[PDB]
Amino acid sequence: HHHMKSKLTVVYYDLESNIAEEILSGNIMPDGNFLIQEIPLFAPNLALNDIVAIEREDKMLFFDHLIKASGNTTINIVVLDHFPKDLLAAIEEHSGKIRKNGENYLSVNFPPKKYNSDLKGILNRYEEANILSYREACLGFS
Amino acid sequence: HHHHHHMKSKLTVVYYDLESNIAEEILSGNIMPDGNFLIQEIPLFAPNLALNDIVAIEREDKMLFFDHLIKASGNTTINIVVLDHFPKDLLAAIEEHSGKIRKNGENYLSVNFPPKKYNSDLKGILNRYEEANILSYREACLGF
Ligand SMILES: [Cl-]
Ligand SMILES: [Cl-]
Ligand SMILES: [Cl-]
Repeated sequence: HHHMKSKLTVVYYDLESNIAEEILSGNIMPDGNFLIQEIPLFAPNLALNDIVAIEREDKMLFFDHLIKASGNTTINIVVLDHFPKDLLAAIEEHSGKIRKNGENYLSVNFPPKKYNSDLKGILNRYEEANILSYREACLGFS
Repeated sequence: HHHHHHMKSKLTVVYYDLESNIAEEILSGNIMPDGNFLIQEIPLFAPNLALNDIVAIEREDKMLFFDHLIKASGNTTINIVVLDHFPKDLLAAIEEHSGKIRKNGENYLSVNFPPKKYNSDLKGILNRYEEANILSYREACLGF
C-alpha cells in the first residue's frame, strides 16, 4: 500500500470496432467528479484537466460523461518516418505538452487556441509527405 | 529571547527506484504562504527534484505527499556512488563548483549544484573515475 493517484477507466471503441479501455491518473474532486491529470493516448474527446462525472463499480471508477472541458486540445500522432524537427519546435512554441507511447506514437496537449492554423498546416504538410498521420482526438470546447 | 515556532514540515515523495520498484523518500522543508512546500534537503534518491524546489502537495492518511512541481530552483542534483572512497580531487572540484553534499552512509552522496556549476569540467572528472570503475553517477535532476 503506497500513496497513489486515483485512476479513471475510460471505455472506448477502437479502430476495429472492439471495446477497449484506457486508464488515466487524476483526482477525485470535492464534488465527486474526476479531474483528468494525464494526456489521453487513445480515448476520444478528452483532454488534460477535463472534469468528468464517474460511475463507481466496486474498486473501479469509470468515465460517465464530461462535466467541464478544460478547453485544451488533444492531437494524436503516429510517426511513419521520423519526427520532424520543425514540428517539435512548433509544438514547443505553442505551449504544447507531449506524452509518448513508445518512440513512434504520441499525444500532444495544446492549451486553448494554441492548436490552430499554425500546427494544423504543418501536420497536413507532413501527412502529404506520408511522414506522419494525425488525429484530432479532442478539439476543446464544444 | 525565545525560539519561535515556524512552518517546518515533511513531505513523502513516492517514486520508482532504479529497479522500477516503488519506493518512498521523506524530505524536510517549509510550508509556504500559498500552501506549497519548499524543499530544504538535497534529495538522495527521488528523481527530478532539487534543493529549494517548490512543490505542490496532497494530504492522505494524515500525511503529506509530493504531487507535482510548482517552480524549479534551477539547482542540479547528482547522485554519486563509490567503491570505497571519494577521491580527494573530486571532492575539491565539487567544492570549487559551489556544490553542497549530502551523505547516505560512507559510499553514497547526492550533490547539489547551483545554476551553471554542473558543467563539462565537472563531468570530465566524474567520467574519468567511472571509466576506472571506482564510481558511478546519475543526473537525478538537471537544473539550468
Ligand atoms: Cl468510443
Ligand atoms: Cl515559517
Ligand atoms: Cl541536505
